Amino acid sequence: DVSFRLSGADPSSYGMFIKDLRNALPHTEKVYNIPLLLPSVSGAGRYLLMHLFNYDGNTITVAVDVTNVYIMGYLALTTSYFFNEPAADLASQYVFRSARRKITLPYSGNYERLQIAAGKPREKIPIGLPALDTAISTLLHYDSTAAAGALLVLIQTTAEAARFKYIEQQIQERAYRDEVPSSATISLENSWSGLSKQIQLAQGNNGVFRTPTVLVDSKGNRVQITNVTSNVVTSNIQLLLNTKNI
Ligand SMILES: *[C@@H]1O[C@H](CO)[C@@H](O)[C@H](O)[C@H]1NC(C)=O
Repeated sequence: DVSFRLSGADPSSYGMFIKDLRNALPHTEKVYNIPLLLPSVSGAGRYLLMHLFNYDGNTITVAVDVTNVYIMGYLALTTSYFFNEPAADLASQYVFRSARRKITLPYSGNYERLQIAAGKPREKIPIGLPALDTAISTLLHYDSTAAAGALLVLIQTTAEAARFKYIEQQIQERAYRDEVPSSATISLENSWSGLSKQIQLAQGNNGVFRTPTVLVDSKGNRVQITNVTSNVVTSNIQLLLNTKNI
């Protein structure tokens, strides 16, 4: 398990949490020095438990699929909640079985569906450590519309930060003040599967992507990533989705 406490949190303690979260994900192989997530994991070992504490010390436990860093569901006191999708229903066979009741959320966990349920795009939702504190608080008591926005914050401040050093840094900058994600942040989230696949295909292709990946840079400029010498590959991405899952 990994834990993060918002009470007394700062950039250093958040970085320790993102480090812990990366390190809790199993891998047998690095590609271009980036850990390659596993094709699959059988049984309960598929799911990592993240214990998150709001400023007041109230807690939820979030279930994360270690093959893809997808959030499946969470437990808040005696109630479990799971996205409405086959992978989360499967997770519900393994985690939080001691909950007194299980609520299936009225949406799947993908960004498209969550944004529809929240009523706004990611572009308009501030993120940061204060927003994460709020998100944990929101998830403590069921409200499916509020929860969608809380989950958009939670996924970006945990999973997306684990995947990209740039996103981790973006949250550290927002330790005491929320701000909507940069366009670069959104671009990276949307491109993780594609980047992961191209970095793997580059092995066997002399470091060259079979298909270029388009990203937005820090200046708001659209750029083509065509090979493993790019800063995105050498100094940003921290985990690779296995091509067996793409
Ligand atoms: C590889 O990527 C870098 C950008 O980091 C670029 O300057 C270079 O032209 C690219 N080379 C090939 C062969 O794609």
